[PDB]
Amino acid sequence: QPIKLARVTKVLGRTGSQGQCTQVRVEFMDDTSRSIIRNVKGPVREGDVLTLLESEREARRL
Amino acid sequence: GKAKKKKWSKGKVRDKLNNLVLFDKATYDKLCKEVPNYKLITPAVVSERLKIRGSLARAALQELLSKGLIKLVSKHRAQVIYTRNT
Amino acid sequence: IRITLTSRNVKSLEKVCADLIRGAKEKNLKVKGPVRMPTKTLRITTRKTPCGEGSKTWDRFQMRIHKRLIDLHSPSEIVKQITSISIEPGVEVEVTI
Amino acid sequence: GRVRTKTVKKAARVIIEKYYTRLGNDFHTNKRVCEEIAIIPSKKLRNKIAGYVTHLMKRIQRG
Amino acid sequence: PDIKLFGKWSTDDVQINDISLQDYIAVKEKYAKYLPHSAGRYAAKRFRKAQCPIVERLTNSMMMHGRNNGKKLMTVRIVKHAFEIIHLLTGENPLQVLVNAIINSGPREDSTRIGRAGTVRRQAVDVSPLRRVNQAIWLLCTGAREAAFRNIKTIAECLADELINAAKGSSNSYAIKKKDELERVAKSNR
Amino acid sequence: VIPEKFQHILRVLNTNIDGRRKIAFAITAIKGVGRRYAHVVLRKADIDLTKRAGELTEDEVERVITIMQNPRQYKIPDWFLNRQKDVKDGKYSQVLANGLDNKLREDLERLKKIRAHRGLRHFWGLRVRGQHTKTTGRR
Amino acid sequence: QSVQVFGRKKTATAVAHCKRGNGLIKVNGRPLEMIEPRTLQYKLLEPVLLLGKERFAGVDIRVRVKGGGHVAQIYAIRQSISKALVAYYQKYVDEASKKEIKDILIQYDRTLLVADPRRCESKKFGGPGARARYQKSYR
Amino acid sequence: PGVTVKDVNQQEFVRALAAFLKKSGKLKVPEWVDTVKLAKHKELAPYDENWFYTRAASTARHLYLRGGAGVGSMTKIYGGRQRNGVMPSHFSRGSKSVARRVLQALEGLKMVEKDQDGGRKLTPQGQRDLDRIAGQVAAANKK
Amino acid sequence: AVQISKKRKFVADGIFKAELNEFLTRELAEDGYSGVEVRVTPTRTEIIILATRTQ
RNA sequence: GAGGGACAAGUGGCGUUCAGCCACCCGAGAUUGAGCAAUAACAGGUCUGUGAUGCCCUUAGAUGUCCGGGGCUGCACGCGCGCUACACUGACUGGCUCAGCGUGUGCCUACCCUACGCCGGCAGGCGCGGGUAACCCGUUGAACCCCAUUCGUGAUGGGGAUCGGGGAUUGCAAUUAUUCCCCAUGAACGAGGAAUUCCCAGUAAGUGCGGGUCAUAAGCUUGCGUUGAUUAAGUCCCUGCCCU
Ligand SMILES: [Mg+2]
Ligand SMILES: [Mg+2]
Ligand SMILES: [Mg+2]
Ligand SMILES: [Mg+2]
Ligand SMILES: [Mg+2]
Ligand SMILES: [Mg+2]
Ligand SMILES: [Mg+2]
Ligand SMILES: [Mg+2]
Ligand SMILES: [Mg+2]
Ligand SMILES: [Mg+2]
Ligand SMILES: [Mg+2]
Repeated sequence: QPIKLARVTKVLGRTGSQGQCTQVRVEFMDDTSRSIIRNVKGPVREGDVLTLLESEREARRL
Repeated sequence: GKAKKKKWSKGKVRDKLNNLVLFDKATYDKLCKEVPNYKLITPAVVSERLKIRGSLARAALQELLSKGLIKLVSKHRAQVIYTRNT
Repeated sequence: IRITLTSRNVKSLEKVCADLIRGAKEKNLKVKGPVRMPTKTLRITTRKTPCGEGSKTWDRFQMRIHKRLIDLHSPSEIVKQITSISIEPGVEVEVTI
Repeated sequence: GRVRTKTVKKAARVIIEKYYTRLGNDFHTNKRVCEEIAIIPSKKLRNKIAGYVTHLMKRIQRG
Repeated sequence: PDIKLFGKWSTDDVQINDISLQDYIAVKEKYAKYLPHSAGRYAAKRFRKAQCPIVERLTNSMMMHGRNNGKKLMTVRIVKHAFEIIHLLTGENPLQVLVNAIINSGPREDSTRIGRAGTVRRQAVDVSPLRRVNQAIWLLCTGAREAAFRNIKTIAECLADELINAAKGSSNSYAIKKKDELERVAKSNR
Repeated sequence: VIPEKFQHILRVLNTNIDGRRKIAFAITAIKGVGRRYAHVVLRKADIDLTKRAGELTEDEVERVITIMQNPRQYKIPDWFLNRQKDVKDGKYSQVLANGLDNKLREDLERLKKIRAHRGLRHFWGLRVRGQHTKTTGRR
Repeated sequence: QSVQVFGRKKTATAVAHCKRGNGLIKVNGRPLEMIEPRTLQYKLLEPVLLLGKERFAGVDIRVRVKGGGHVAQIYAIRQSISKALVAYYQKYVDEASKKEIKDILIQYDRTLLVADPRRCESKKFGGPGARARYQKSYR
Repeated sequence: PGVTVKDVNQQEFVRALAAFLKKSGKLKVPEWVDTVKLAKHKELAPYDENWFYTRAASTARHLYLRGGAGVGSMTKIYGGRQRNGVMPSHFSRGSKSVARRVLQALEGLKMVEKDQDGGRKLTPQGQRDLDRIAGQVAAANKK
Repeated sequence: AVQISKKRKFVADGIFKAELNEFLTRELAEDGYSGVEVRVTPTRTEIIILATRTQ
């Protein structure tokens, strides 16, 4: 059960019934340059380092 | 008449707990004997931990300050800051 | 000896002030400044309606009373000489010796 | 914020159509040129027309 | 030419031991200042709130609930007492344990709703580090307030106890209690 | 430094029970003694205010009760007292715990004998100075 | 050789007359050490605790304030001192040192030389404040 | 050197000024203030027994500050907040009897001079007294 | 001899203007009524009625 | 008083040549708050605004106007806007220290604003003075805040509702309404269930002052100041509206 870290490359847009999360394709620092898309609620910019708790996730909403 | 309220929250800390108005003999003796063992001489810790009121706690702290055992660091309105040297 | 120009409209105030200074420069009198008094304002708040329907919506009427003072020390003959001036009715003239 | 009125853009297009050699890239000169060549009562409208004239100059001189 | 300091402090060698909270805590030399009561005009821009010092943020979140709504002199006085209480409790510098409390006093991911207009599931998604700092300061000041509610202990005393029990992994503070309350739901809806 | 004095609970005027927090705030527990009158009686009795209620001489307690039962011998002019001129005697005096309820019952009894509307609204479950009773005064 | 620089807080104005001398800060006849809040006896000392002591010993400044609030007067004194040093280093000392000390003051804080365009808004005729409204009533 | 009451901290100044007024006995207190007098419009009486000397010292400081005040002027100088219970508060003034009392007492002890266009102002004797008391308070602070 | 404030004399003069103007548009509704102009002069108080039909 | 000054201008990216967004700097300001506000509807409210008015009733034992009382306040109850608290970030006492709008007289029909001295504890009285006003109240010495003491988790000294006695002031008249001051009696109230109101920066909230009716007179309202947050700067899920 690893705990990974991830800094933001690009920000796609805000998502939700309220528009409260944000689909963020973040990037992987501890591994090679792989690409997953995460939901990060709250304010976020390009370059925000973020603690991940599971790396086998999924882009949630279309 | 009748009593009406929209909440039910009973069971507080201790049942209208008594507290020492004036210092006793053995209690104040225990205060003076184990008070150098503490690190922060604050009136709230001295009051709640050792079954003292705030008035008698501040009175004993000023008495020991006049004795000169505990050095005052920065006294203020509600945060009395006392510390034992070494 | 001072003269107070108490005015309702600031444009006619400045016009009669420019006319008075233009008529007072050529004479051998030490003309003092037209001292700018602070503008008086009588604010009145009104219900907007005879019967109380709707939101608490209030009229806010104002005025802007302006006032200027000049100091022209002179004898009363020179004061009565300066006094005869045709003026716009938005300005009132008072003298004080 | 700069989603200015059709009459503002129309006045700026009339200025850039009639007088082109009188204008440049400096706002502080183009404003005085527009006040020599036109009559605008409102100073905010002066600044807005002259700013869009400078934007039209930066667009035309580039492409 | 002297070094910047709160009281009789130094404000040096106080470092964030990890990443994901860097450049949002203003502990460093480029954002040091004497008092928290500064020219706080940090609400116009969206992201200028991050340049605020966290001691000023703790004062601003401490002043709450109507009867204590305002009074920056009072809450800067409370934090000034609280740093001194933390220092007299076994050294262990108050700015350093405040940074440690912001690191380990709350969320890492939180539960919220997604679309589809269906079952209310409250799925746990990741939370921004800015909002982590915000909710950490909120949990710390709320725990200090309702721990010092109706006792002889002061606001500075219970705030110092809250910061010490939040920096040390002892799970005796309200910030760690609501931290657990969030990550149990996060493990449930993971 | 007053280690221990054997005094916790006193008996004043057959009904009142003195407290233990302060002397000036345990005389407050007597019905008929409020906020300022206790400090006035303390300043007339010349007792140190830092001392408790259970640290005080019984002769000085008798002196305090003497000042209670007759304040007008020494000082404390007529305005500070509770029972002012309308007595049917004109007696400027301070009420007792047993005496105050008796004087109130005499007030209400003569209001019932006059059948004044103030006494009538007190005889009913109403308010004398409660000018609005739509929402105010329920149950 | 005397420069008068002014204030400009929200409703607080500090006239600071600065002149070459031996070291003085006069706040309405009351010196630097007597700051009216005890908590803010580090924020007004920032031209002293950060810039130096020979600058203080070189320039005498007297400050008279007709402000409106306590915090407003403290920041008015702070801004008046931090602008009075800049204006005296315009009028008498060279720009090669003026620009350096001004860059030090600006990189510490913008409000040491830039005034704050913040005034309170007008109370609206519908609500109790400037943005808020009163409570509605539905069913 | 140069010592002024503006230069000296006040809560060290007035706390010794009450004692140096008790040393000289510069107080008159006829009957009602011998008995009891409360605050402005308040509940309780002031605690520490030298409060008349404290009022006289604050009167002396304020007449050093503003020359020309009087009874109602110093009453509004003191002032206060009047909590009315359920009904919200306002600004209540002080009392006039203590104001005229302290003014008459310090005039009889030669510390208040009447202004022919105004009211109280400083005497040179009271000026020397307050300046030397500020000097010895500042000396006790720097010692 | 008698005097009032500047804050009240102007509103009294304005009430005089409205009183005279609206009473003349009451009673002079026959001819064409446009408005009035009043010049404040301490020698002769001049009131000028601007009318469409001056007959 | 006039004029200047800010226009998204300058740079880089995002965008079709675009229209325009984002970060920085110079700058006081990268834009504050109000007024006015269309075409056209509601069969919204006002005849209790009038010497604005159509129709119906009355006009002498009046549905006209006065005079003397009572009444709108009246209570087993439910609802709304608000104020005070449920305390120790606090209550009490003393000291210290800062404002901004604006109001005020012999009125185009009845009238103030208040300094100074003395008396009284206070509410107040007496004599005298200034102001038709940047002049006099007034360098509006405000509250909050700051410093020191007391209180010490107790429905306690928080809360002051109810209630008795007395003393002052307006008014011709205050008791089943004035108002203010002193003493005393000292309740519920332990942070409020279902639901619901307002709010994006000098903003909410704490806190005092000024005008309106006023003689007595604010817990309402309109404006002004002091301290001054948290968190968004996004969306069509709830609600309402608009367009196609
Ligand atoms: Mg209505
Ligand atoms: Mg009553
Ligand atoms: Mg009803
Ligand atoms: Mg329309
Ligand atoms: Mg007719
Ligand atoms: Mg009828
Ligand atoms: Mg209500
Ligand atoms: Mg009248
Ligand atoms: Mg009764
Ligand atoms: Mg009310
Ligand atoms: Mg709604």
